[PDB]
Amino acid sequence: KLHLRVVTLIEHPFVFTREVDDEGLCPAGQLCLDPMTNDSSMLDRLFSSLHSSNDTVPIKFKKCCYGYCIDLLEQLAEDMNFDFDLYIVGDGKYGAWKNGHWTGLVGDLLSGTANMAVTSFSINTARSQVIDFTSPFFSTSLGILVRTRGTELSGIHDPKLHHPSQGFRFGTVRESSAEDYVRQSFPEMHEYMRRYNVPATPDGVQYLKNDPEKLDAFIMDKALLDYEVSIDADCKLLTVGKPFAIEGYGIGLPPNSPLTSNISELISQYKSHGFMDVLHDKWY
Ligand SMILES: [Br-]
Ligand SMILES: [Cl-]
Ligand SMILES: [Cl-]
Ligand SMILES: [Cl-]
Repeated sequence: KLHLRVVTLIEHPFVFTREVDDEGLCPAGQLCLDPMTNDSSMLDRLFSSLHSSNDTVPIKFKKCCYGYCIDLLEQLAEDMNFDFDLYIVGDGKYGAWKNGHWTGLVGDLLSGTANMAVTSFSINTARSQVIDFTSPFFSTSLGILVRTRGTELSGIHDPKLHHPSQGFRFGTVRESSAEDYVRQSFPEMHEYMRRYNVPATPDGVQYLKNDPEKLDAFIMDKALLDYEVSIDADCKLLTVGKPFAIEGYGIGLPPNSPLTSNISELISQYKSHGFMDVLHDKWY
């Protein structure tokens, strides 16, 4: 029985968090930590405490994690016969190459702080050079969220994005695969966006959707934007334009991990036996 430390990132509907219940448990999820650290020794120490009868973990660090990726992770743990500790990535980022290192989930895999990363994690070329990805369990285009009767765009090649009018505000999530795509394909656009990019997907959605409006368009994974559109009560949001930058979501492991093939096998079986469809129906 292997024991894996798993890093995740809260992104609806793939992973959500809520507080633990009265008896310190998670009847409909998995106990996780939200410790704001990338120090492997601190995590060891915290999970050691969490498992003991002398649990002195600050409550501010304890959460219940639930969602599509947590259901996936539980099934993998049962089929591969491993148990796991689960924590939320300290910097809240998926990961990018910045100032000579990798940040976010990619960084924790490369430092050995996490054994595996499970969330809506995009497989792209740059990350593929440094970490392993399993077979994908989901696929998504990038998308562009706007208000109804608001900004209209043809897709990522719209001149409004490339020769922006004064005060036209559009951004993406910092240190995501969407930022890496814009940075590598449209350097001048990437520069323009810097002042408008946001730390996390919910921030971009809030800035576009809520008043006072802070963004005119928000670019991020279409699967995530479509979820927000589907729960839009006032039906005042939409996604626009042609597809672009289609990527799979995969589980991340260190390069050349011996676990990758076994997890890929299971993901492929889950897909071919309708489990992905069940998870999609459950969470979307
Ligand atoms: Br729960
Ligand atoms: Cl897929
Ligand atoms: Cl209307
Ligand atoms: Cl940030």
